Amino acid sequence: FFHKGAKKSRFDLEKYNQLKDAIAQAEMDLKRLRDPLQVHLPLRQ
Amino acid sequence: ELIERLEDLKEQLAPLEKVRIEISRKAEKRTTLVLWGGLAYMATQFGILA
Amino acid sequence: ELIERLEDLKEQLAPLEKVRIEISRKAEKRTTLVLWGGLAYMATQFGILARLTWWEYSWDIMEPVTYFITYGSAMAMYAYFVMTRQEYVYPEARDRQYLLFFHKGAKKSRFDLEKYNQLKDAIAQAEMDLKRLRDPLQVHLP
Amino acid sequence: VTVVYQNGLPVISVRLPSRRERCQFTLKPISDSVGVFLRQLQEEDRGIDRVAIYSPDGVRVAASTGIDLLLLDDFKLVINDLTYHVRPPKNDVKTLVQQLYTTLCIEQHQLNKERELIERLEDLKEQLAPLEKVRIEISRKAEKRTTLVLWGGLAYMATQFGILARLTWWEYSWDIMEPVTYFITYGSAMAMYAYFVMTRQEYVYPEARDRQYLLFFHKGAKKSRFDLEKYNQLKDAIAQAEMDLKRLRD
Amino acid sequence: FFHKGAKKSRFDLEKYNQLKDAIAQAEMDLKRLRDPLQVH
Amino acid sequence: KPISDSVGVFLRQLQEEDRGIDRVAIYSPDGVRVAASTGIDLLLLDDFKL
Amino acid sequence: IVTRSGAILPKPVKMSFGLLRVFSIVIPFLYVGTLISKNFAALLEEHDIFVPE
Amino acid sequence: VIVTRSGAILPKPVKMSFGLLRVFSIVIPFLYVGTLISKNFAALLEEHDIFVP
Amino acid sequence: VIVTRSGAILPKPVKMSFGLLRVFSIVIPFLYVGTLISKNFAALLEEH
Amino acid sequence: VIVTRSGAILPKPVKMSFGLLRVFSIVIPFLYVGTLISKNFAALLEEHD
Repeated sequence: FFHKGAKKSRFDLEKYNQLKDAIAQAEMDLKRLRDPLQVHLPLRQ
Repeated sequence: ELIERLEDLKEQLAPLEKVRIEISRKAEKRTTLVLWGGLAYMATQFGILA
Repeated sequence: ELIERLEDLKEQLAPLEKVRIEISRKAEKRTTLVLWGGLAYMATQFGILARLTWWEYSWDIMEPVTYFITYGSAMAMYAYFVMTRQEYVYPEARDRQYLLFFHKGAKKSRFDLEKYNQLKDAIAQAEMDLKRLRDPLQVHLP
Repeated sequence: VTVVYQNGLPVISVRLPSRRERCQFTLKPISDSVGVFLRQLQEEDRGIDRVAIYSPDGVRVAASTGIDLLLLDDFKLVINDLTYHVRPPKNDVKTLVQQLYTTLCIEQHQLNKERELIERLEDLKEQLAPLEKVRIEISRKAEKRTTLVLWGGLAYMATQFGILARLTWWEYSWDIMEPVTYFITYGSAMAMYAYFVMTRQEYVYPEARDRQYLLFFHKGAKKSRFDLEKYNQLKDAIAQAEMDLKRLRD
Repeated sequence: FFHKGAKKSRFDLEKYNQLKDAIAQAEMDLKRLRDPLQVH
Repeated sequence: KPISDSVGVFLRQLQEEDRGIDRVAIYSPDGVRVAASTGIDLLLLDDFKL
Repeated sequence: IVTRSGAILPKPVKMSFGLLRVFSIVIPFLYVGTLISKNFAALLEEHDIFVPE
Repeated sequence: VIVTRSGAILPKPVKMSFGLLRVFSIVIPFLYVGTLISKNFAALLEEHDIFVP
Repeated sequence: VIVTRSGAILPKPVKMSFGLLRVFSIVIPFLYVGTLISKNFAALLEEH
Repeated sequence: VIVTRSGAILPKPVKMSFGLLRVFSIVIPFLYVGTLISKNFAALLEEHD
C-alpha cells in the first residue's frame, strides 16, 4: 500500500532513503566520536 | 564538518518528510481497513455457519 | 597494494561465480518443481475427498479417514523433526531443500565449492580492511 | 521566550509589539548566524525601526556571531522598548603525550603479550584435556538418553495411532469414539500449555529436546561427579585468550 | 502489570532506566580502560 | 573559536560589523604584522597591538 | 523485558477502545452473516438446489 | 518490518509474475486429477467386493 | 539462510544415515503393538 | 543452543518445585467444577423454559 500510494503521488523515494542513510551514517559517526572527545580512548571499525 | 552536514541533511529532509507522512498515513488507513476486513470475513464465516 | 590484491581475488572469483549461477538456477528450478508438486498433492487430496464425501460415498465413511489423515500428517511433521534436527517451517525447509539440491548439483557438476567459499570469505575480509583503512576519521590517507 | 529543539531545530517563538503573530523562527545553530537571522526578521515584517541582540552585560553582541554561541547563554533581545531575557533549555598536553608515549611502546608490549598469551592458552589446553575426556563420555550418554526419548515420543505417536485406528474400523463405531479422539487432541493442547506454564518456556521441539538434553547432561555429570564449573570456566578462559590472540593479528 | 504498579507507586521509572543505561555505559568504558593490551 | 577560526575570519567579521572602517590589522608586541591565516590560539598566547 | 543494560522497556501500547470497537465490528457483521445465510437458503430453496430433508 | 534500522523504507516486496493465474491453473486441473483417480478407485473397490457399503 | 554475510554458502546439511529406513522400522511395530493391546483392551473392557 | 559461543555449557534451567503436582492439583478440582456446572446448567436450562 505504501509503494502504491507513493507511485500514485509520484513520490521520489530514492532521494528520501538515501538522505535517511546519510543521516544515520552521520549519527553513527557522532556516536563513534563520543569516545575520543570525552573518554579519550581509541576507536573501533 | 559532520555537524554541518547533519543539519544540511536535516534541512534537506524538512520538505520531503511531510509528503512521506501523508503517504504513510494514507496507506496505514488502508491497512487498518484490510485488517478489520479480515476480521469481517471471519465474523461472517462464523455467522453463515452458525 | 590492497586494491590490486582485492581485484586479483575478484578476478579469481570471476569464473566460479558464473558456474555457481548455473548450478544455482538448476537447483532453484528443481526446488520450485518440488514446491509446485507439494501444492499438487495438496490439491489432489482435496479432489479425492471432494469425490468421496458426496459423489459416491457418505460423510460418516470418510470422516475418520480425514481425521487420521490429519493426525498422520501431524505425526509426520514430528517424523521430519526426527529426521533432520529442525521443525517443519516453510522457509526453513525451503532453505534446507534448496541447499541440499545445491550440494547435489555441485557434487555432480564437480566445481570447487571450497575454493569458491574460502575465496568469497577472503573478498569480504579484505574489503572490510580496505573500508577501515579508508576511514575519514582515523587519518591514514591524505 | 521558548527555544525548543525537540525537533532538533532550536526554533524561537517570539513576537514583536504591535504584531498579530507570536512568530516562530527556525534557525540552524552553526551556520545560521545573527546576521541572516536578522535578514529573516526584516523580511518577515516591518519592525525594523531598531532590532538587535545585547549581552546580559548590555553590550551589543556581534551581528555575525553564530546562534550556537548565542543560545549557550541568555541575552537581551532588543526591540525599541522591551527586553526579552530569553531562556532556552539545554591536561590536553598530557593526553597527547600519553598517546605519544604508548605509541613508542605498543609493539614490544604486544610482542611480549603474544608469548604470554600463547603460554596461557597452552597451559589451559593442558588443564582442559582430561576434563574434556570425561565430558565427551557424559555427553554421549545424555545424547543416547535424549535420542531414545525422541524415539519413544514417536513410539507414543505410532501406538496412539494404532489404538485409535483399530477400534473404529474393526470393533466399535466412529460415532461413539470421535469424542475420545477429539479429547486426546485437546489434551495434547493442554499438555503443551502445561509445558509452557511449567517451564516458562515455549513448547517447540528443538528447545524441548535441548531442555531434556541439558537435564540429562547435568544428571550424568552429577552421577559421574564431574566438575562442570572448572570445565566451562576453562572454556571461557580459552575463548577469551583466542579473542585476544585475534586482536593481536594487526 | 509493572507499568500499572509504576503508575501506582510512582517511583521515577524514567530516572531508573536512564541510570541503568548510564551505569552500563560507564562500566563498559571502565572495562575498556582496563585493557590488558595497552598501557594505562 | 580558537580551534576553528583564523585571524582573517575575525577581521572580516570586524570588517562587516561596521562599514566606516577600511584599514584593520593585528600587530605583534613588536612592530610586525600577524597574517590572515594565523590561528587565534597562537595569537592568544601573548598580547598584541590591535 | 529487560534489555542489555538492565533497563526496562516502555509501556506496551494499547489502542483507542479496542474491546468496544472489536465488539462493535464483530456483532453487526455476525448479523449480516446470519441474514445472508437465511437469504441464500431461501434463494436456493426456491430452485431445486437445496438439501434439507 | 516497515522501515530499516536507519529509518529508510524498504524496497517493494516482489509478487510472483502472473502468480495468481499460475496457482489456480495448477489447483483446478489437479482437483480434476483428484476427481479421476477417485472415481476410478471407487470402481476398483466396487469390482472386487472390498468396498464398505 | 542460504548464504552467510560474505556470500558464504552454507555447507551440505547433516542427514542421519538410513533415517527413512530407521523411522519405517519403528512406525510399523508400534502401530502393531497398539493393534495388539487394542485387541486386549476391546475383548476385556465390556467383559467386566 | 546447548553450547554457547565460548564452548561453555548452559546451567541447569529453572524447574518450578512441585509445579507438576500444582498442575495436577489445579486441573482435577476445576474439572470437578466443570462436572458440577454441566449438571447445574443443563437442569436449569431444561426445567425453566
